Amino acid sequence: DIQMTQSPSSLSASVGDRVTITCRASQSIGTDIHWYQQKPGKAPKLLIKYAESISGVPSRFSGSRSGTDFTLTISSLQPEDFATYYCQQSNRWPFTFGQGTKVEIKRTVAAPSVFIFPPSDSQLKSGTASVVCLLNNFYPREAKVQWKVDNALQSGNSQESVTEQDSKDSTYSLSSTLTLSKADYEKHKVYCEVT
Amino acid sequence: DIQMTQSPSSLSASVGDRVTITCRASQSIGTDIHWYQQKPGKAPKLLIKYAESISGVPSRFSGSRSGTDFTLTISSLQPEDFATYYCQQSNRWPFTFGQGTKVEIKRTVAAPSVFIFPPSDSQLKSGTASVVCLLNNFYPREAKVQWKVDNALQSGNSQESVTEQDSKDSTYSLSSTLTLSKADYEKHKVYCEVT
Amino acid sequence: DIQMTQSPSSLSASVGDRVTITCRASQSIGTDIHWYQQKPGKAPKLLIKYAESISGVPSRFSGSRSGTDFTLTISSLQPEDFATYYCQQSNRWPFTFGQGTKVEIKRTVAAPSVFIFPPSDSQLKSGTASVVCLLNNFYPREAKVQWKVDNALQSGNSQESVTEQDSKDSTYSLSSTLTLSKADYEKHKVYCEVT
Amino acid sequence: DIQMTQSPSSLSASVGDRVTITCRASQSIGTDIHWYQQKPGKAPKLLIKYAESISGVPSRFSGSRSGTDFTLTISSLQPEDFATYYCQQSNRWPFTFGQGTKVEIKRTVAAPSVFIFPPSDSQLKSGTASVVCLLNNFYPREAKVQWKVDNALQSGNSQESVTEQDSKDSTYSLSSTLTLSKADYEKHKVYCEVT
Amino acid sequence: VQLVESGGGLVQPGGSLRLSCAASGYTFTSDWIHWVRQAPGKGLEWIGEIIPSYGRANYADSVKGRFTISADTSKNTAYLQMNSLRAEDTAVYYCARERGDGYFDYWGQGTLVTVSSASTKGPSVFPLAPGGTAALGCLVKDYFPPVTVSWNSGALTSGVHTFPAVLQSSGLYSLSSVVTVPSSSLTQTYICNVNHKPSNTKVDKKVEP
Amino acid sequence: VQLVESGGGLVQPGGSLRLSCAASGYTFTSDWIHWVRQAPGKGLEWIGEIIPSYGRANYADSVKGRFTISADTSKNTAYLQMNSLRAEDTAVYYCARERGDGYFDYWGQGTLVTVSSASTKGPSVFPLAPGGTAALGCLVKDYFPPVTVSWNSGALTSGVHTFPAVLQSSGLYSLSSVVTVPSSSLTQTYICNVNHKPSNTKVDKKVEP
Amino acid sequence: VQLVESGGGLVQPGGSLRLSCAASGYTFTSDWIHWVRQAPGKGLEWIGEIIPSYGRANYADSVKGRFTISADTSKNTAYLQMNSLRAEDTAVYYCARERGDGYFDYWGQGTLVTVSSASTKGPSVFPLAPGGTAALGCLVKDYFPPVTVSWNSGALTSGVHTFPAVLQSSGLYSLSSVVTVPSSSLTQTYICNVNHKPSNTKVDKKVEP
Amino acid sequence: VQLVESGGGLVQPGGSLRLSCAASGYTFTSDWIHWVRQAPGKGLEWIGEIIPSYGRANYADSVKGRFTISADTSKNTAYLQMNSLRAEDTAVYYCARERGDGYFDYWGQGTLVTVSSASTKGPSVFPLAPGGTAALGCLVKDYFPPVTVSWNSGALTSGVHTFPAVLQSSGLYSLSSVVTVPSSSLTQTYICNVNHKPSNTKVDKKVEP
Amino acid sequence: CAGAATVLLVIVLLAGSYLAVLAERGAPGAQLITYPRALWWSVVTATTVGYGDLYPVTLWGRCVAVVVMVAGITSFGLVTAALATWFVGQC
Amino acid sequence: CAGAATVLLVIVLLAGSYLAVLAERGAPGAQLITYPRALWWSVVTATTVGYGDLYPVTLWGRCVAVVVMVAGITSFGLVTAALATWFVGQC
Amino acid sequence: CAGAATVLLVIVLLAGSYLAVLAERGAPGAQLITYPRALWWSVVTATTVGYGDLYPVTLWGRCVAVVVMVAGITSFGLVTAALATWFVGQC
Amino acid sequence: CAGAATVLLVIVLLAGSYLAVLAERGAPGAQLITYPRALWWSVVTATTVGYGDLYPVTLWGRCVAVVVMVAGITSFGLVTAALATWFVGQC
Repeated sequence: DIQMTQSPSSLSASVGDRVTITCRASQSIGTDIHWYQQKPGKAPKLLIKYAESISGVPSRFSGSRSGTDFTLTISSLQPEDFATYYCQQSNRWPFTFGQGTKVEIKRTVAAPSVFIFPPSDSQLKSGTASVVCLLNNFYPREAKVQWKVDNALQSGNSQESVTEQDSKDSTYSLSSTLTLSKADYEKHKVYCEVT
Repeated sequence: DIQMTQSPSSLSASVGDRVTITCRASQSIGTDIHWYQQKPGKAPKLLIKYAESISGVPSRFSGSRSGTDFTLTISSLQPEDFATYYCQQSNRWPFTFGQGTKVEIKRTVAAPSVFIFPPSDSQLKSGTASVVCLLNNFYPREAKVQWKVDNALQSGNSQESVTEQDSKDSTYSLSSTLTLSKADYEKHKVYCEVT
Repeated sequence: DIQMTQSPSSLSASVGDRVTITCRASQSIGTDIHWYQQKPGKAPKLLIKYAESISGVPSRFSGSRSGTDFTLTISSLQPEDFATYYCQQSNRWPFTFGQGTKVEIKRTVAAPSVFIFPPSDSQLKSGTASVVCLLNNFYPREAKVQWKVDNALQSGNSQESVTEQDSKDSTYSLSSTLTLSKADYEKHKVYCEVT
Repeated sequence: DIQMTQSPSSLSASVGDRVTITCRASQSIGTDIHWYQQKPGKAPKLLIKYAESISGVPSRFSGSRSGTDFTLTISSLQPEDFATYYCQQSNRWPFTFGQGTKVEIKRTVAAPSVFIFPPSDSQLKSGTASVVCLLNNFYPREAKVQWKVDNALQSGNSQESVTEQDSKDSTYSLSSTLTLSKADYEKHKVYCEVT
Repeated sequence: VQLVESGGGLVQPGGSLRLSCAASGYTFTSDWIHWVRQAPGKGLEWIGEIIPSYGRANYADSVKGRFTISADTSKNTAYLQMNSLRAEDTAVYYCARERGDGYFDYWGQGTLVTVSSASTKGPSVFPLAPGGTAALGCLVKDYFPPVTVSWNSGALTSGVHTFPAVLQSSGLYSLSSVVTVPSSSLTQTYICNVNHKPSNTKVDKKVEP
Repeated sequence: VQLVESGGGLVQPGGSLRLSCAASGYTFTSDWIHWVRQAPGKGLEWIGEIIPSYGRANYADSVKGRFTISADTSKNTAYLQMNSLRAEDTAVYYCARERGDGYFDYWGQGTLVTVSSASTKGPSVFPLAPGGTAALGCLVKDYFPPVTVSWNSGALTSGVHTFPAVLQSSGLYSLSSVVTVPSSSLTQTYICNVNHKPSNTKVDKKVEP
Repeated sequence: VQLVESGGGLVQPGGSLRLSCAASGYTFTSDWIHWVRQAPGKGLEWIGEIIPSYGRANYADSVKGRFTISADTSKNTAYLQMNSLRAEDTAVYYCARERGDGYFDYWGQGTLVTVSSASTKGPSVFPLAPGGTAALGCLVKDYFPPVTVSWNSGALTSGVHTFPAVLQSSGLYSLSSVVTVPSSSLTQTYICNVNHKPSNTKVDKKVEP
Repeated sequence: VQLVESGGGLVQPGGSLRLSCAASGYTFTSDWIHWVRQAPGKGLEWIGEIIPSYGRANYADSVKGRFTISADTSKNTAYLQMNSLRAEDTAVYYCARERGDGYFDYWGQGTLVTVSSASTKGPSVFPLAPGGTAALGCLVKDYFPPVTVSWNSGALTSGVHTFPAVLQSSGLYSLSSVVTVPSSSLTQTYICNVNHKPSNTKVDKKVEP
Repeated sequence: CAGAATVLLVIVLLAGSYLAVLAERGAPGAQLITYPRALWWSVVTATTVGYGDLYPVTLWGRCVAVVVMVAGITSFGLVTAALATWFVGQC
Repeated sequence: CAGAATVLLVIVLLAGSYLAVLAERGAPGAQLITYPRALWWSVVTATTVGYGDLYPVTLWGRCVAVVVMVAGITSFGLVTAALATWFVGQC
Repeated sequence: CAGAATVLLVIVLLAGSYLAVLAERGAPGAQLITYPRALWWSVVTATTVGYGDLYPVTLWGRCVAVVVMVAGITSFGLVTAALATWFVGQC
Repeated sequence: CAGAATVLLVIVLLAGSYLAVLAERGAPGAQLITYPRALWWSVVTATTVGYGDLYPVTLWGRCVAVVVMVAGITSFGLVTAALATWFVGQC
């Protein structure tokens, strides 16, 4: 079928910089390709049509060129542009979408506000001992949170999660969890040293 | 001329599994390709037309997709599907067929029921001494039947034949023959040890 | 422009054998390619038209197939078929011909009838001493005619010519010439040993 | 978009020689490509149209061939032909030009008429000491002008410029400048030895 | 003008499930409602289309004739009958209006259809408690399958980092809902509200130090 | 509606042979009968087509103008005149109906045309004799060229493994027809029926221990 | 028939500037005036076109919708409004007539638009002085940005080698205008005339030994 | 119906020469006469075409607008005006009829046009003399440029091997005409007839032992 | 009369265009699958012009195409005679 | 009269379609070689529309094509005037 | 009358050709962007012939195309009836 | 009358075909350069069908094409009305 090849997958471009996203169709598809912003958890949102602009779409968003290479450009990347961008055939049946291109906003090395959390009493009865450890509004993503208890290192039952970039601060929170047998957790409790 | 390239030649897929057979036409041929089941010794049987279904064809058989890549799929492979599958152009003159794709049904290691046969008296007069050795309803195909007579090994005049998979048991019979000069066969007759 | 690529250049096929000559056009040219026999020294002769047969053309000559690959076949090569074969576009302006394909008839190792010739008296006055040496109706082409005079070897002023295959015997005559200063030729005259 | 690939970039062909310039279009563009002479500092000048000749264009200039390969030829290169040559699509929107091809006229090794110039008094007050050194109507381009002062070598503040080939002599003038702190230039002034 | 989807949660391999796109705004005669899909962290998959007008309903070879698309102009809806479901069908399913112009003007919220042979479960919900800005949170522990978390019945929203679901080594989605707050408020009601359509939960947990 | 072929067995290199496709069922004005071929363990080879209506009969460059296709609406047949035959023509030849739609709705049984300079021969036929299920068989030895084997004049069919023909080092198709039977029957008539169209054979052999 | 351009010299990055193509000769209803460009030692860049008739004005994705093209049939001109200028826009800008035939019959002189954050400056102008043919010249030192040099107010032209501008290590175009003359003339007025539109210069320098 | 060419032999580089295709047989209104070429041991080169009817005459970019093609329906001829000749033009030039069908039904004998700055010369002609079949011959020595050789004024033709021309180290085509004859004839007149259009030769040489 | 004819035509065009995209969607590689372009198709057909950018690959399509031809050629012909009289009866 | 005209046309179309596939098979790369598609060809021709998906490569084909044009254009024209009166005599 | 019709047509052709290249330039890959070829386009359209070398890719183009069809077919039809009478009233 | 019309047409076709191949040869990549195929071209044009296998790339060609259209459409139209009466006056 018709093969939109979006290019590239990942962009770590800095806010207010010029950002450009390529969609090579497998054949000439006329002008019948449309763009779609879709933000983590939300529905695709149509930005450009006929490669033409939609009511309410920001001015930074224009879409050009033809043949097989179609281009959606963000002149001046914004904080609210962290999203994945999609590409849609119309020329031949059936319709197709592009692999999609994720944009990541770049900005100044920050740090984490950190907040360790001992396990809920109610939970300690149950039998597991879930030690959490919060890391707030940092940049970049790369962060090394270990555990030690009594200052021997913990590679047991460490469960990191990371959040989607803020739509205004283009920052990252993490939540390392550490699950423990209550009667491994009663043996020793003097507690998440981040680097 | 127009070049249907069927893909692949051989399939050892297990019964009730999803089976798919590809036919890349050399140019765009419209929708003008037809499928054909042909079973060992029998005439082609037309399964799919226009890439559409024929009266009496089982429901597992559907044929999809377009451009150059046409697909006949067997959703749930059956025991009665051991066959070779063929592919036919119509778009340009003259018509063409695909190289063909053989399906082999997979199933549980069995063994052979074996049955050695001394040579017909009437035949012993003639001058040759054809020792047969039957191997019934086995799986896989791979089988090593040697001969020894007086327990020295025989690589002389050993003639193996193997049969087409049963249309219900997807099994294999073999018939190793061993032809002997009657007056090599009179010298020693204590006789086909299979592995 | 349009590029007929004839295939191959050389054919050493044996008389009454099946002979086939390929013409890949660069684009689809319809059916608008014509064949042309041209024999050493003579004008092209049109054999096939529209890839169709001409009044007086022998039955062995047929021309088939289409797309880019056009084929002129000689079913049963003849002795009178030693020629070069040509290929002509008509589809696009301007017309084009193929590189051409030379056919050489194969047959049984023969030998040469040889005939050395001392230089014309009239010529000896002039100042040069042209010793000729004839080699008649041989096969293959490969032949090593040296000279020695007083049985030291001559690589000086040896001039071989070879003739076009006979139109009936598909044989080869050669004529090695040896030009000499008359007063190198007067010094010694006891004379072309072929191998 | 449509991609005219001109071929080659550089030509060092000798006057009255046959000169040819290739323009491979990315697709078939009909006959809709035009040629353009543009001389250093001047506007493009249209030579050929429809690949057809313009009022006032010299006879040496013809433009041929088709498909993707278009050719502008200068039969007999002239001294007034030192220029860059350009190539223009019309077939598809928008118009495009070729990378361009520079022609350099070849001719007989000459030499330079040289003319060293001490720095303007008015300038010596200012604080810099710009020693110039002129090299007139030479061929080839390759020329090695150094400086020494008191016969130790100068790689400090040497600034070469070279001129466009004369439109009649197809020659080259150079102007090596040497900028000096006035109070490095007062320390020693006995002065540009060319090779 | 907006599209409102119903149905879909968990099925067993080979199961069945029916998705709904209620119309809700100026709706022309001849629109196609379409069905698109996104696997966990994958691209978008055109799957089907249907004119509710003549009720003709084209599908992907990828999704075969396993799924049916139903019309019903009387309910200004359309539906995604979902037979013979596979581990792969695990995805979110957006419907979309397309006017015959061949781009998607509007988009239904999109639901999660999950497909595994494991069973539904229930969240434990175990609270985390704590100057400047201090941070308090909670966990939704050992669940299956699509978890909602709002603070104070959706009142508080700021400095709130309700994380992505980790696949617990067990096989059970244990998350961790987080809030940043100024320290002077612990004064202030802080009770984190877990919902599950697949297990009829409503668990709210209170946060004191 | 079905197609019934006649003719074809063995020829000498450069020989001639004529194949027949008798019509036999509801037959429209304007059908093409086609000719397809399969070499030993090869693909299918479209070779020709003919409208018996106007009698125009297109061929493969592969099969040249060596073969002619004849019509005869009076016998509702069509025929495959086969001049200048080559070692390669060795194959089976199915005819087929094609309605102008360009697929093959029905297919004649297909015959074997063999091409070698060796001569016809005759099968020896030498029986194999033998609790549970015991197995008895026979051999059809040293033949040339297309061998039939039915048990009891086609009555018995089950547990029967009539093998493929081995090319004997000699140059002669020696096969081996096999049957599995419950042991209590040796009682029971067991006589294996060899046919050859190329050598007018009818040899039946009896099986006692 | 010829085209006469006005405007253009130096702007600051992100600046604005307006180029002019006064018509001046037999001018048909329906001509497009076009705009082409050449960077320092680069190819030609089709950029825009405009029918002054209906005033519709197509541009390059390369030059975006940053530049506007204006018409004005009342002044038989056309104009190249030049917003949001970049280090790359640094180039020469030829207009051109194209009759709808799709080649450029005539070409405006073409102007230099320069784009850097550095400031305008002024030429020092410092003369070089010197049998056969002797050579005398001058320098135009430490300038920015497009420098003219004629000898005797354009009278003398022969043996004259007014060089290309070198980019001084400082950041300032110091050139070197040169003349060859027969030695008997030093008699003869020799005064080299430097013009700058960007810095309102007119400096003429006299050459004695 | 056949075509008869006139003209062509030797020119100097940059020379001129005019080739002729007299018509001679049933000749329709609207035929193109064409011009084809073959270099020493090369392929065929379509070069031109001309309708003698409207007299429009298309050429090869390969042969430029260096050559002109003339018509003259009054002489039922056509002509190949040949200006600005190059070492490459060295070739044979066949004309040909083409009816608008786009193949060459008939072909003029074809002439040799040679192009080098060396001059015409003359053949020495020096005879070779000699049971069964004995062989006698002659040489045509040190010539330039297209040499004819018939035995007895074309009477004898059999066992005759008139060789290809060798390029003598000097720069002069020395050939070697050969005949095989039964020995009993040396009785028999044997006098080998050399013609040259480029040097008005007619030399005949007698062969005795 | 003539306003009836135009309408009839502008009906047929809107009819055909509708049915075509309907008729055509599902057929992999169908071009004629959006009303806009299905319209251009439907005009170009009723004018008997036949550019060939667009056409039905499907049966049902072509069945549409035929009606579109039959109805639309005639009904266009009307608007063609309509303005042929209007220039006749005038000058 | 009009029912005669339709029939005539539906004859010509079935005539041409028949002869075309007949005329065309054998010519390597012929498209116009199955009655179904040979029909579409034959309609599109008699309507004077000329899409260009399909056409005869063979002489004999084109000879068909001509008759199909000559017979089929006229006989279609009839059905085009037929329904042009029917809308005329009515409104 | 007939000279009016020709002129009208030669207007429509010069009208359409003009507007088309205008309508079309800017659309990357537009073919129909030079008056010369925009003319050939405009003839081939009004003749209802439909070769397909050329056509509008743009909306506005096609809008042109329609007028060109409507105006130009009729106005050509006139010159077609014009010379149909001239051969009628004569022989 | 009708035999005059056919002849006129069979003239125009033989005229155009002639001039076209003439008009076209020399233009590299011209298709329309052999009378046989130049004929098919000339028919397909006068029928207002427009298949598009073939057409003029050259100016002079198209100038031919126009006459061929103008003359040939009308003169064909005659043979189209000719056989339209013949079926009318009969049934």
